[PDB]
Amino acid sequence: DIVLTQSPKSMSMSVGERVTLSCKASENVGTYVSWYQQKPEQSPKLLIYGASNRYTGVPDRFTGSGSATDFTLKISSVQAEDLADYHCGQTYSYPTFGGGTKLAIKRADAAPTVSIFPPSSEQLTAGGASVVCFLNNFYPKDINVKWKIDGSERQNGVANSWTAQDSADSTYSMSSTLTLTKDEYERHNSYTCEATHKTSTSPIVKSFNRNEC
Amino acid sequence: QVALQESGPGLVKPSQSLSLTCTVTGYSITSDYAWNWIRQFPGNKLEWMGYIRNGGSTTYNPSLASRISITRDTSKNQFFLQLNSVTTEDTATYYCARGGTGFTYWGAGTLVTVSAAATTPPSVYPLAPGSAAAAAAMVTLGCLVKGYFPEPVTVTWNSGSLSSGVHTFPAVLQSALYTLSSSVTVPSSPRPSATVTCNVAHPASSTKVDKKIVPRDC
Amino acid sequence: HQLDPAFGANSTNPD
Repeated sequence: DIVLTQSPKSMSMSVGERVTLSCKASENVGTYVSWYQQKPEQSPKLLIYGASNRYTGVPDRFTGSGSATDFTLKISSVQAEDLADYHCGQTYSYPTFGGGTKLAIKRADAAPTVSIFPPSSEQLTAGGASVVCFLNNFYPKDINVKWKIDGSERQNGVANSWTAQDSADSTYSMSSTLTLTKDEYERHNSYTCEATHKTSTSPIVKSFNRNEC
Repeated sequence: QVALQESGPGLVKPSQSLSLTCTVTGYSITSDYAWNWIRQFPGNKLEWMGYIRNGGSTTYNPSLASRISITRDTSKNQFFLQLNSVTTEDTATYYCARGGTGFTYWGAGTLVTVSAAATTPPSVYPLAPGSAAAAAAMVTLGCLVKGYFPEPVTVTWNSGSLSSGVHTFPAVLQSALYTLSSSVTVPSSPRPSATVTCNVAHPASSTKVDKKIVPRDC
Repeated sequence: HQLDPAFGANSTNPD
């Protein structure tokens, strides 16, 4: 059932660079291959149809060649705005899509900006208690956050979430949330969050003591 | 121009039958073109489910062919999708789209969740800093929207005035429900004078909350 | 030709 295959599952690229993705058909699809662009929380957008034809409003920096089986897509100069997943699909037999190539932008190192928040008053009354901690605007994506209530490491109850790249500056932002029962929160003192990024020889550690008004 | 817009159930139990509805504006669905239903699973994966042709013929995906039915209402200018025996693997976000020279006009896409769970509104908690009158000339306030089912929720800051210095983090499922948070950064000057407020909306439950960020004691 | 096979009663994977 005509399988299509996109190559670089993912790529990092500077600006002005020459990108080149690749899509492959399993059995001759002719020239009925089209490229779509999917940005964060947006519907795909047609880019090239007919294997070689650009659409409307689609900037020149996007061009496609290819025929029966081997298809490709180029970007003369990658711009910050060119951040998104790129799919392809054949419209010959039954429409089947590729696997999508997620393309991210290569910027320079940037250390996160951490900020830990104490669990809100009402939430305690509500029974629970969450210590939040934001790691904002850093790069590269690789970061390791470690919670330590009263010196000891807590790996149970933590929930991490990250954001998609860019944000007009091509950086990321993580968030860790340690969730305890009130009692337990009420029988400990220092609540520290310890991010260990590569733009820092030692780790950045924010903290707060359950005893300071 | 062509403006597709799908609507319908958000969360439905298993073994049940799903039923979306795509309504199109600015082109009769009876004069030329293929009218499709495409679904996007969590992450990256797209799956063309099938289409209703101009004449009103149908071509389904050889795999969902035994379970789906795509019919239309030529007078209301809407075609509808019907997915029977919904397994939990079927949860994804659905789109209706125009098809001629590739897929051209896609709809906003409505997310559908197949869970045995129940709709539970969110608990929104305000995250204020505890340490004097901030740190530097920049203050980061935040907001924790926890325990709600199902996705999604929409958060904004001060009705949209605070449009920059905002970060909304993807939800993660905590057992049978989700948790989301969102930070916002502003200068220390318009922090306690001006008043900032996170406003959350959990459509599926019709709950709309406006929580305020008050400075913690001191 | 423009990508009209899968639609106008035309192509469809064999078997």
